[PDB]
Order: sequence, then structure tokens, then C-alpha cells
Amino acid sequence: NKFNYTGLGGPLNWYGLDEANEACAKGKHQSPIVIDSAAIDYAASGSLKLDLPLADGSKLENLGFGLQVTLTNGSLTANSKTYTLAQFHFHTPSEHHVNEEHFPMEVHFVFQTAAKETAVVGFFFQLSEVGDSVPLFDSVFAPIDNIPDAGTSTTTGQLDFGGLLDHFNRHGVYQYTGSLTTPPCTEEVMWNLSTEPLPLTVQGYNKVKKIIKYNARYTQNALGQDNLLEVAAQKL
Amino acid sequence: NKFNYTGLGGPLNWYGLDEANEACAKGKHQSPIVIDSAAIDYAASGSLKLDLPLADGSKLENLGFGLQVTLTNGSLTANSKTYTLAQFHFHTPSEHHVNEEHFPMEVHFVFQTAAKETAVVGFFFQLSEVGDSVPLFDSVFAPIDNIPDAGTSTTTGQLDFGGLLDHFNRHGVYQYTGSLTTPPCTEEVMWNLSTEPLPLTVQGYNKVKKIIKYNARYTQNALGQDNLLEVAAQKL
Ligand SMILES: *[C@@H]1O[C@H](CO)[C@@H](O)[C@H](O)[C@H]1NC(C)=O
Ligand SMILES: *[C@@H]1O[C@H](CO)[C@@H](O)[C@H](O)[C@H]1NC(C)=O
Ligand SMILES: [Zn+2]
Ligand SMILES: [Zn+2]
Repeated sequence: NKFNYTGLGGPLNWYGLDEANEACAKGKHQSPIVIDSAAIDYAASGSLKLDLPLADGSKLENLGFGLQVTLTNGSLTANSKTYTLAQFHFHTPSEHHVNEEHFPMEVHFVFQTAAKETAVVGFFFQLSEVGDSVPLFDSVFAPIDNIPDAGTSTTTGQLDFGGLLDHFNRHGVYQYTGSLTTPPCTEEVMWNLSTEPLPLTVQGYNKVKKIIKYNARYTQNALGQDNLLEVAAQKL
Repeated sequence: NKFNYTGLGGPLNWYGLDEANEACAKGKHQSPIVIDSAAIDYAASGSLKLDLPLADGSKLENLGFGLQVTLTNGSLTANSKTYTLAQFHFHTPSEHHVNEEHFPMEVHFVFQTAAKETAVVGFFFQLSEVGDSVPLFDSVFAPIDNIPDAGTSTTTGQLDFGGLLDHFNRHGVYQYTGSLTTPPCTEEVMWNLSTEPLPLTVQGYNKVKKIIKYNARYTQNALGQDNLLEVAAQKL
């Protein structure tokens, strides 16, 4: 079983899957982590510029333990450095936790530079009592019925990020420097996580969960601290 | 940080918390596991007798990363061996997965014999689109507003298991022999998991999630297979 979440294919043994995954197991700045709201840094106001232009239907694919939209119109400007949008995707349950609390879902918008430096913009989802939703993501999730098998793809509706955008702009942004949450867990990723969760509906949550199944990396040691697999490796 | 889920206090380093936790790290039959519905054994019909008599309000306590009801009126008879009820409690997200799919919540009813042999009866929860609930668990969850702090306790309403009972009786029961999902992860636990998830409401899920935060052990290697920490233990 290749790049999985289960057993021998899962995070505890990604390094054993291919030596190119050293970071996964030896990294001292691995992601996800448990964010301590009263301890992280918050992106300073006006240090972060997120551009997400209206897009036409785009490739939504069943990764197999994953659900990803491919989209290349978008940017994130962190002070002087500009990253351009590669794709966005979903995890269920969330990968990060806040004050130890997890969430039913997390979105990752992945950006890069020509130097292949990476930055992420993430959002947390929280089930809405009142049935509220994010039309953007409704639009994204609409076609899921078309891609039940891993390795198949389809096309979303028009993606309008107006709402997402100014949600991101109206709220704080947890910021830290970590890694990819998938192999090879490359470090030096710039993490930017909106502090305020988006509405999610039961219908949507179940729809997605059934496709993705489970695709979250367990949380890591604190930043700088030994990868907590190397910690476990003493013994013996 | 003592018996946690976060970093140094979490499952990857429980053994390092106290030598009495060897199984956590060296066990070949650790729980939870990913259940493969077309591969596990189903409890044979009439091999399992679950008795849950009506109960008065009982001690609901905030474990800290846990929510547990203490109750001693109940039994589970597995052929000729009778286990008596110690307590039941909740995990969010679920700890087990079915065909790799996780669930927002799992309940554990823990039973024992005088030989301190253990058996569990577990139920999966799935968010109900239509707002449906299990009155039993509604009754259990009612008082949560009283126990925000870890180490505090309160008292449930009357607990009537009529519904739960015959749900358990009307459905299959995944069965396998594993371990405790908490230290010291003692092995030889008799696992019995109802195949059919209970209704859960957004209101309830969020209420609980905020109290428990996150309290699920990552899934283990297959049964008999090396604990997948010992697997990770090559090298350094
Ligand atoms: C990306 O931008 C270009 C330039 O405006 C445009 O031609 C194209 O439609 C955009 N891509 C999508 C899929 O919206
Ligand atoms: C347990 O059983 C005893 C005897 O039936 C009964 O008096 C008592 O109410 C029960 N405990 C609770 C809290 O329901
Ligand atoms: Zn991701
Ligand atoms: Zn449990």
C-alpha cells in the first residue's frame, strides 16, 4: 500500500517507504501541529496579500484519500515574496488543532515560487448548527458524485472566491514555519491559517468524508523539538 | 504533560511516559485498527448478550481529553463468560475506521470480569442530515455545560438504554481481539463494534468536541504485525 494513511502505508512509516522522506521522521519542524492560540504569532496586518481571481470550472480529482482542485490563477504575497497558486485540497478530519481542539475539515491552498519555496493558506471548517454554507465550497463539492474511484477526475462549477477572500481578510491569521503534511514532508513551509472556521453542512461533510475516508497526519512534537518518532526510537 | 494526545504526552511517546506501557509500543495486537468489513469476524448470532438496565442519574465527568459516565449496572455475556459494566465514554473523532472511513464520534462501553479480563462494546456515530438523535445520549450530553474544566463532574438524567439495546441487537457486530486504546494499552481486549452507526446532531457533536477537544489514538498495524513504532524504529 503506497503513500497511505493506514498502517504500513501511513505516516509512522513514510520514511520506510522511500529514503527521500527523511524529514517525515527526522524533522524538527514537522506539520501539523497543535496551535496554541495564546502562543503562536499572528500574521501582521497588511503583511499578507491573498489574490483569488474568479475561475472557470476546474479539475476536481479523487486523489485516493484526498480531494484536490487544480487551479493556477492565484497569489499570496508575504511582504516582498510572491507565491503563485498550484492547487487546493481538503483533509478530514482537520490536521491542525487549536488549543487541542480538532475540526471536521481543513482546506489547504498551496502556493509556490520559482525557487520552489512553498507557502500555505489553510481554513478550518466547523459544522453549522443552522445549515449554513460557503457557496464557494458548495460549488467545489457539487460534482463529487462523479469521482467515486481514486484516480478519476471531473470539473467544478464557476469558482467565486469573493466570500472566502474577505473572510480571510476580516480575521486573524495563525502563522508559523513548518512542513508539508504529506511526503516528503519538506520543511520550510510558510503556514498561514485563518483563525476563524468556515461553515460546513452535514450533507457536505458526509459527502466528502465518504470520498476522502481519512487523510490526516497525526500532530507533531513542538517546533524545534525532536521528531517524535526519533523520540520513540530511544527504546531501544 | 501527563497521559495526553499532544506531542510528548501523546501515543507516540506513552511508553516513554512509564515503563508500564510497553504494550503501547511493542504490542502486536494494538487498538484501534482499520476494520476491513469483508475480512473481520462478525459475532455469531446469540453469542452475545448485552444487558443494560434502566439507570438513575450517574456521574458524568470531564476527564480532560475525555468524557466518561460511571455506571455499574450492566453486563455482556460472551458465550459462557460474563463481563460486568464499569463505565462508558466517548472519543472524537472515532478511533476505529471502517473500510478506512472514520466517524465524528465513538462510544466505548467497558466491561470486566473478576479476572480483570476486559471486553468492549463500541458504537459509531454519524452526523444525521435530518437532525435525528439518540435520546439516551441526548440525556447523557444534557449536563455538559456543568463540567467545562478537567477534573470536574456532574450528573446525567435518567439513562434508558431501550433504544441502544435493540439497535445493538438488530445489527451485525464486528469482532476482534485487541487492546485498550489508552495506556497501558493492555492486550487481550474483546472488541465488539456495532456495524451500524448511531445518529448524531451538529449541536451535540460540537458540544462534545469542545469539551473533549481531540482524544483518538492513531490506527495501528494489522493484528499480529509488529507495533508500527517498532517498525519505525529503524533507525536512530
Ligand atoms: C487564468 O487566467 C487567464 C488570464 O486571465 C485566463 O485566460 C484563464 O481563464 C484563467 N484560468 C481559469 C481556469 O479560470
Ligand atoms: C443499580 O442497581 C441497584 C439494584 O438494582 C439499584 O438499586 C440502583 O438504582 C442501580 N444504580 C443506578 C444508579 O441506576
Ligand atoms: Zn494538505
Ligand atoms: Zn475508549
